[PDB]
Amino acid sequence: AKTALKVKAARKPKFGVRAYTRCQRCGRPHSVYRKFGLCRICLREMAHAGQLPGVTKSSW
Amino acid sequence: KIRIRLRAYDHEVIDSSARKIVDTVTRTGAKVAGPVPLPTEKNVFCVIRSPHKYKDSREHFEMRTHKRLIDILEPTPKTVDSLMRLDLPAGVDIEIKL
Amino acid sequence: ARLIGVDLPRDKRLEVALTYIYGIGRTRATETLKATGISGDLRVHELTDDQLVALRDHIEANYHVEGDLRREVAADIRRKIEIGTYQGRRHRSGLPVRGQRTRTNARTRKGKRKAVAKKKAK
Amino acid sequence: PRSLKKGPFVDEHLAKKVTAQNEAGTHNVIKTWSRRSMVTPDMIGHTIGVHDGRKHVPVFVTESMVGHKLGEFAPTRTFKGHVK
Amino acid sequence: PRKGPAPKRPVMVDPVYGSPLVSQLVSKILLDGKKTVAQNIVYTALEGCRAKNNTDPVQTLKRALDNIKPSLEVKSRRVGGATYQVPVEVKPARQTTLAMRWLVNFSRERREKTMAERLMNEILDASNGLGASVKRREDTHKMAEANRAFAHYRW
Amino acid sequence: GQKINPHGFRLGVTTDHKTRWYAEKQYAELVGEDVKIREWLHKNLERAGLSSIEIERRSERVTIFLYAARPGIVIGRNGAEAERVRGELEKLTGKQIQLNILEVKSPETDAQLVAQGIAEQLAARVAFRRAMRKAQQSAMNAGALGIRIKCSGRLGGAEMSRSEGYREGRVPLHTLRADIDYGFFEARTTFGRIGVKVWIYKGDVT
RNA sequence: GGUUUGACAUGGAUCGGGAGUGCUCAGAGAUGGGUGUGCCUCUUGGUCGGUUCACAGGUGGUGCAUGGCUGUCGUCA
RNA sequence: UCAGUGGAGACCGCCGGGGUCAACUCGGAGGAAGGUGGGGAUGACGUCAAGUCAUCAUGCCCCUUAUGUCCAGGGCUUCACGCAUGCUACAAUGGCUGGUACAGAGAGUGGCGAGCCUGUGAGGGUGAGCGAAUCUCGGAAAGCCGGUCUCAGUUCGGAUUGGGGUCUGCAACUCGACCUCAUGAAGUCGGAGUCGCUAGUAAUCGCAGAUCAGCAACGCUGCGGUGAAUACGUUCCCGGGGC
Ligand SMILES: CON(C)Cc1ccc(O)c2c1C[C@H]1C[C@H]3[C@H](N(C)C)C(O)=C(C(N)=O)C(=O)[C@@]3(O)C(O)=C1C2=O
Ligand SMILES: [Mg+2]
Ligand SMILES: [Mg+2]
Ligand SMILES: [Mg+2]
Ligand SMILES: [Mg+2]
Ligand SMILES: [Mg+2]
Ligand SMILES: [Mg+2]
Ligand SMILES: [Mg+2]
Ligand SMILES: [Mg+2]
Ligand SMILES: [Mg+2]
Ligand SMILES: [Zn+2]
Repeated sequence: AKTALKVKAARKPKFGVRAYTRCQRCGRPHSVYRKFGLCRICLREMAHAGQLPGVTKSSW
Repeated sequence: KIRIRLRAYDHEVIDSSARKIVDTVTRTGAKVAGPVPLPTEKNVFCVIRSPHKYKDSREHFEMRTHKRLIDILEPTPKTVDSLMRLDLPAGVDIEIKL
Repeated sequence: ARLIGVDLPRDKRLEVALTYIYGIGRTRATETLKATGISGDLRVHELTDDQLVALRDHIEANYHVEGDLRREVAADIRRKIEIGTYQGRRHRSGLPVRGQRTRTNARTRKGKRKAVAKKKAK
Repeated sequence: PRSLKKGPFVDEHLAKKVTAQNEAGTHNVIKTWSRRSMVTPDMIGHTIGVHDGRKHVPVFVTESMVGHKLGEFAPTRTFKGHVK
Repeated sequence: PRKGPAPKRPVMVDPVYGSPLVSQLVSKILLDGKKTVAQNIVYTALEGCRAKNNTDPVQTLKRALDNIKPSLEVKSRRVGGATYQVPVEVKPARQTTLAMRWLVNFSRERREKTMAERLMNEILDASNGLGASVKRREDTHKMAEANRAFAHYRW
Repeated sequence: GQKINPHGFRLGVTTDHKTRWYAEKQYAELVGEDVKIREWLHKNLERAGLSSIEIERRSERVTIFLYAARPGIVIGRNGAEAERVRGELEKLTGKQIQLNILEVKSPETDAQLVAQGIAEQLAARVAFRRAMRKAQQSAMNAGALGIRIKCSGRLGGAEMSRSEGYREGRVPLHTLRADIDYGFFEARTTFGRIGVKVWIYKGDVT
């Protein structure tokens, strides 16, 4: 994402309702999980690389 | 009396930690209820595999939290000091309810 | 000409013959019956004039019905038109007023599909 | 619509401008971007230039406007018809 | 399929009348996965049958099924530049299936109000020898007889 | 294009997670600091050669295992560089960092360092075929049961992109009990960057 | 409608002690003006300021310059 | 019983036939399960200069008091139309109404909220309990049973439109969901053509989660409830495999 957008999201919003999430590794604004920050792609790649404890592929 | 909750992501380290706790308290007398397994928390995440325009192929992940419970029937303040001072693996946490 | 301006259809239960009146729905008819103390499960053709006019009096006293409510609704729409709100402009255009989408269907307001010729590919 | 117990929402600068206009003579056009605000009787008889995205279109507020938002009278999209 | 004849699920018997025929009838009605609704319909129809005639409802259902059972039916064939209607004999299982399907479909098509004794009326009419099901059986047999000249194409 | 990450595929089955901590109200922020730590270490310790960064936490105390081929760069002179990197780590995180640096016994057998070296040679403009053959030969001299290297990109500074690969021995990617070490790096050239992937079949594990 | 080393980085210099903020005013807001509060070491740091100097910034172009990731033929043999 | 750790169990292993034998194959016994038991993960060498410079990264080119950057308002929600994926239907195997059974998998501290009071209701006011196999979401719905409607463009259908509201939010005009009152549109089973499915499947019935202040979610990913018909066969249609 754009650096200005990332810093604006990081800073406290004017009105509480105006805040949003952003991928904390990636800056992506779509599909950001509250449990661990990050995003769709960041989750997939980091879970594959094994930096997320407890997270493994599910094949039930 | 005296609750010990163990939570981790790997049941091997959960079992090893529970065995270490029970063998420690016993080495300090204190007879203690066996490690009873609680249901494992099972969080599921579905993720679009591709970075773009490919929604029908997805990848699923789980974060399984394994929980065990220990009761320290015998008060045994010596075991209290032992259980507060011993060292446990980083992956597993401990919760002591007095 | 049974009720105010509408004839209740014979051989039909009173609780729905009341809903046959404009301005009266299911719950409005049910209230009306409970207020008038009249059963709702008897057919209309067994209706004495005294209870019929009692029901008429209750409806007329409590409820805007038939021509009155129709004129009120038309007046409301005309007032929207003449004030020129967004809803009024949509009303004049004959297009959905409550923020419905108009790209794909909007059909119950746009009428039947008057398909138009478009550009032809090669 | 807005909850009744929260009262009407007037954007708190439109209110002050219309009050100043009332105090110093109800003759001026009040330029605002507050499509967000609620028409109130205290501004009846004023003329307000409501922003519509690219221009402050003027509306002369009458008695019947009161139960509406300022932005209802400043259309934002222009259609004019398909073809010609 | 290519591999071979797939196994058939065994047919259970009706607890009440003790006949696999009624179970097949309810499984053929069996709309929307509502077994209880379907067999309520079927039991109501059979009881109406025993009401209107003293004979056993399972026996009258059997008689209707024999009156609707087709013996041979024609299938499309792609020999040459024109399609043929080759008559083929029908096995007992296939003909019972066809009779049940026709019974249920024409019961659904009947003009009476409720499905239960639409099916009851259709069953009685078929057992007597009348109705849309019997008419369709006769029509299919008639068309098989008309196209009987292609009985030598059987493989 | 359609192959799974071997490490993620075997995660939990044969290989293990690089981070070992438990937290259920801070999970995201600990993940964020871990990302910061890993990015900082990778960006500032390319010269040492990083096999893996392993993070543990006990209570507001972080422990970093740095598996490096040549920890001489990390330790500097008498631990001066180790102290400075630790201090930068407290500056970055705000927590007590205990940093320890470990060797890799067979850098020629660890895939990540193999990709490191191949990408370094490609950046230094060595013929890719010669580099891949050298890495393959060194891996089998060490005693790996199977090598597979693939370099994709504008190989040799060309215009079209190629996907040149080498392999011999056995690399059963589909076998879960198979211990397969996977490494990847990017050679930063004057012509974009080359992706170098390395699979090394260490052996079979239970 | 504002802004121009910039909304955000990193480094040298140079003038510094507050930065940062509470309440108010003007403004659609950005922002600007008030008013209150005002560094910790130390005689040479943390932190900010400008003036610059380097520089940043771009969801601007090319997926036919690429890496990565994915679809797909195809669970096909 | 269940929870969750570690074991056992299925291997054509046994019996008989076929199979020159041999691989296999058929039948049987034992058994929870028999010939791969069901499902998932796993996608070979490569193809399509297939998609992504907009997740990230990056070669070169371009912008630099503007193609940077901040803000308010607007737009991404337009509407003569066309296509596509769905949802609700067209009713009686149904609608309405009272009573009454049986789940699984999940979520929760700015959260899940019981109970009581208040309101027709959305909700409001108080407010325990629970970081949760404990407390809450919670009611499962279909179904069964009683009553009722009686084939009616309807007591089907719930579009649209008028009124009165609630909640979230700085703020619901453009452009939110929901409640209530009224309104009651097309629709009578859908042309040529076309789609899914071989069993706990299709069909249907509800439930939960992600994102999320709220929500246009009927979407998506899961979960269980009820639960079929049919497969003679490879001639034909589509895709593919060996020679
Ligand atoms: C136009 O520039 N010159 C003439 C050649 C060209 C040059 C550079 C490019 O980058 C592409 C192309 C051709 C297009 C054609 C595209 C098209 N598609 C958009 C429908 C298509 O018909 C298919 C297909 N059905 O397979 C493709 O292959 C396609 O997608 C593709 O890859 C393309 C490219 O990007
Ligand atoms: Mg938001
Ligand atoms: Mg391409
Ligand atoms: Mg393109
Ligand atoms: Mg396999
Ligand atoms: Mg292309
Ligand atoms: Mg770019
Ligand atoms: Mg859109
Ligand atoms: Mg929890
Ligand atoms: Mg199949
Ligand atoms: Zn990301």
